[PDB]
Amino acid sequence: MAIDEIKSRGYLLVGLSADFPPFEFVDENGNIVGFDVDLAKEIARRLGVELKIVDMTFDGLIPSLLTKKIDVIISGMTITEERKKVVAFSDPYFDAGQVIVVRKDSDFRPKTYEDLVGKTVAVQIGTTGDIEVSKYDGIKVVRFDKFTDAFLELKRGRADAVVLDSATARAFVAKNPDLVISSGVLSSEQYGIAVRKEDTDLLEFINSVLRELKKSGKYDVLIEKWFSE
Ligand SMILES: NC(=[NH2+])NCCC[C@H](N)C(=O)O
Repeated sequence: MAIDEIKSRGYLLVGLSADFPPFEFVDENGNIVGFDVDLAKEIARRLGVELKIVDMTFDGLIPSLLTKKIDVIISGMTITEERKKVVAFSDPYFDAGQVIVVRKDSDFRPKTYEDLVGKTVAVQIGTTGDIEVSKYDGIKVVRFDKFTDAFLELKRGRADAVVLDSATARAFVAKNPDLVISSGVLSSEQYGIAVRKEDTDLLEFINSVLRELKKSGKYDVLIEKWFSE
């Protein structure tokens, strides 16, 4: 069983892409930290095992999970019907939606995806933001592995906008006063922890930890920890 494999090796293998503050990011000490890293530590601790974070490209997470290189994905991942075809998700643990970020020193203030037609828009490959902008034939989409590359591209004027999730948009804009979020929230997404569909033992265990975190007040402590910059 899944729990048995974890306990046999002595550590939980968690996949994520650490370019997504405040969920998983590289801090001033060069350490991977964040809200999701803390969720990962709670799950591992409650299993009686150590934690191993496996950092990788975002679009590699699902295939890493299906190919059994990781036990679980905790990486700011939106629950979607398409992804539910191939993995299972925990109870939702956060709400977000896509927003559009542009340079402040420009007249351009897009409010919808249709406002991006005729523009060049940077996205992280494989995300819900990529999926949505990709629907609009007149958007010139530039896809990146890391949001740090997408913001560099935006800041230097090579792209007109970046489309990404609300909370991480706000985290990036807080550090970049040359940027602004021009749109409201364009989707209604929830984050989930992804596990293989056959690993219902692990899934149930993760749901129990989530429910306990909320009941105990520790979830609100974690929110305060990561959303009070
Ligand atoms: N750690 C990350 N880069 N996460 C990107 C998540 C973006 C979006 N919520 C999605 O599931 O597509």
